[PDB]
Amino acid sequence: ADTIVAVELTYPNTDIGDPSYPHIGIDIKSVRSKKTAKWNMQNGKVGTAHIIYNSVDKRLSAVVSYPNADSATVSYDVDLDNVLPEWVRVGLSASTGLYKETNTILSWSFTSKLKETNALHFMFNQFSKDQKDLILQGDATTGTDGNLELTRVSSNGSPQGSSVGRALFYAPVHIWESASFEATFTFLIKSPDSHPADGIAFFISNIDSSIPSGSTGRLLGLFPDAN
Amino acid sequence: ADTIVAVELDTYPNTDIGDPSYPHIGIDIKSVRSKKTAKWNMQNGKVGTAHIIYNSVDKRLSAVVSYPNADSATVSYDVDLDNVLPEWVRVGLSASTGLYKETNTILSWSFTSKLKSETNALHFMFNQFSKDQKDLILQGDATTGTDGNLELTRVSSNGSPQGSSVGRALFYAPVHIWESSAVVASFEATFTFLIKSPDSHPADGIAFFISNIDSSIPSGSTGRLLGLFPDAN
Ligand SMILES: Cn1cc(CO[C@H]2O[C@H](CO)[C@@H](O)[C@H](O)[C@@H]2O)nn1
Ligand SMILES: [Ca+2]
Ligand SMILES: [Ca+2]
Ligand SMILES: [Mn+2]
Ligand SMILES: [Mn+2]
Repeated sequence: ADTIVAVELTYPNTDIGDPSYPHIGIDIKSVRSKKTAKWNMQNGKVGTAHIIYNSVDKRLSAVVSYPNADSATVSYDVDLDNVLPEWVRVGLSASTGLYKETNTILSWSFTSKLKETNALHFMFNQFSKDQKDLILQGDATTGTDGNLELTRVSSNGSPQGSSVGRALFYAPVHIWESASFEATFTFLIKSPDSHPADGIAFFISNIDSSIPSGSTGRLLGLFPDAN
Repeated sequence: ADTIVAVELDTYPNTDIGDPSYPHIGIDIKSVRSKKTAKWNMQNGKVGTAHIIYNSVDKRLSAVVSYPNADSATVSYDVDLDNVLPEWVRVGLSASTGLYKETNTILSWSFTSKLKSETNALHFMFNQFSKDQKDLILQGDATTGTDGNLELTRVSSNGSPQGSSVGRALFYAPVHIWESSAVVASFEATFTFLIKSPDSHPADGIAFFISNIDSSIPSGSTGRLLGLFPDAN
């Protein structure tokens, strides 16, 4: 199977370890986050996510926030060095199940540095209908109002259940030789209920990664099961 | 045929096809016959630096080649990439040898593109090349890793260059160079190179190029063709 490392953001699946509230988390080869923190989600408002990892501290951190609101942050010690392969791909993933929400990405940026220093950086502030430097998987689409819609949305912007989609940057990224990065994304999660599902995530995986069979809902397009 | 826009650093004068009587720098728009050239005082065995810039405002392509202490050689040309190239392209480096040869070693390479349609950007920096550089598409005789360098054309087990060779390296991801409702980018490329020919006669040159995403070495583009063009039209 695939090797995944992710920062996840919406629906509590307590039977699989989640806490009773919306949670922010760090996933290392399992959907059962190694660490989490309370995320006071705001339906229909634009959020920001910041992820950073430095090879010095060997620590992955994430912060999510809304204008004039307190942010949530989670940190976790881990040597990517021993978890992921040398080359990887970076992407955004999201899903819905019985419940849903829009999983709109308004922007996405990324920087990798491997110190003769080698680097990669990309900035997406608008998304085009034919974004060739993105690899869309599943239900993801680009174009609508220049946004990236990870899961299925209707003509009127109404979301749909049982949907899963990812978007991976076309070029592979070198993250280790024996190595820092930063990621940022702006999102819009919106639901007509008051129990959105299932969340969004930034992830790093093997270059050939793809959505696992059946990974909608709680599995967030990332994991084949819940172990 | 592929669509190419390139900046060449030509060590071999091919008089019968427009090369001036000396090593030179040139800008190539869909043909190996440069729209504009400038004399280049190539210094054999010395590390050079090439800088290529393009801005949407001027819509002017420029290039400067240099070495330490010596004076630079520069060339410019006005062109609308929105008119010449497809909207998504791939960027790369290409080189070749023919009856005469030279090493075409790349020590470093970086690229930056900006598209204010506010901006979408792409930047890459290669200060060393690994033996299995997955973010690069190698074509032809091109290899990476040896000395942490990129060798565009074939080099023998003892630091010697082979003739009739050709190779290219392309960045894996496609690059958006024009939107239509946004004439940018807006790009800049830099590479560092080492061309040495144990012969008093080096050939054929190195080039930075932009092409259709599926571009590939045209069969027979050795020598004067620099790995870019299929003929000399
Ligand atoms: C005990 N229990 C069972 C369910 C069924 O939930 C569906 O809807 C959820 C939110 O869409 C998904 O997390 C889940 O994977 C599944 O698809 N909810 N609570
Ligand atoms: Ca959950
Ligand atoms: Ca020539
Ligand atoms: Mn969770
Ligand atoms: Mn020439």
